[PDB]
Amino acid sequence: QIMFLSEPFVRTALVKGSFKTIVQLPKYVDLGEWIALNVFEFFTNLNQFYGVVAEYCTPDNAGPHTDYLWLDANLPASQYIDLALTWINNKVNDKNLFPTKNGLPFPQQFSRDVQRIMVQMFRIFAHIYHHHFDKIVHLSLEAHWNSFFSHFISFAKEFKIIDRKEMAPLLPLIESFEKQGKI
Amino acid sequence: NGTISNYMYFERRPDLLTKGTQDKAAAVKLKIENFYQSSVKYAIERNERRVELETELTSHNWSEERKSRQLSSLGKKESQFLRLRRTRLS
Ligand SMILES: [Zn+2]
Repeated sequence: QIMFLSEPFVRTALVKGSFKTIVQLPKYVDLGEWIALNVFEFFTNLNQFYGVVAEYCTPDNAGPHTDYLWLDANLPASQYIDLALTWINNKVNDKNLFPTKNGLPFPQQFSRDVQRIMVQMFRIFAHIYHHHFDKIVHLSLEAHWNSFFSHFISFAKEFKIIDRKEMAPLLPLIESFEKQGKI
Repeated sequence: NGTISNYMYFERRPDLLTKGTQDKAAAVKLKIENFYQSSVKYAIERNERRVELETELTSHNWSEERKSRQLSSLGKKESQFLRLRRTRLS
């Protein structure tokens, strides 16, 4: 059960530009503060984006051929997303990694966990695009969801937080977006 | 196969969409449009403040090390702005 986002629904509104201005690190701004704000922003909007399609994500876990798994060391699509969303919320509000006081800096773990937080958001991007994207089209949301992914992917390339390999399930879409998905 | 274009038609029906999902979808529309319109607005002002300070500093024939300290002083206050905007309970 895979669905086709390569049809004329490769229409992205809200993307007059290529996202270069709002993704590029602002000059003289601390690099940690820039990543920390955008990751929180991406999680907040992705959690809300998943909220509209959460009603129709019941058992049927991931996309075709590539099936993600939270079960190994020590689930259906609704289960692993709900746990991942809650987990990112705990880490994103964790003052250890995301301090809100002015003097406190980001720890050494910060760079690695940001890499861990981004990939889960991409994996949550996968199930919705692969299995719950045709309700996005019903709700006329393909304009906002396409631009949200292109912004997210442009953010992944710019700071190299996500490996090229990891984008394999949505790689044809990213290639199709080359004009809006950053070069 | 090859670079051939594909077009598809959809029922486009928001019917039988459990009411709340229809209302939730309208909320993300407003939030996303407000987010990206403000996101470009934040970045534009951020660049406008820096460039205006840079042209202002070369106007006084300052040493390059003095300009960088002033420009880095802005970036610190710019970084303070990002931490402040990140602090949220919404
Ligand atoms: Zn599902």
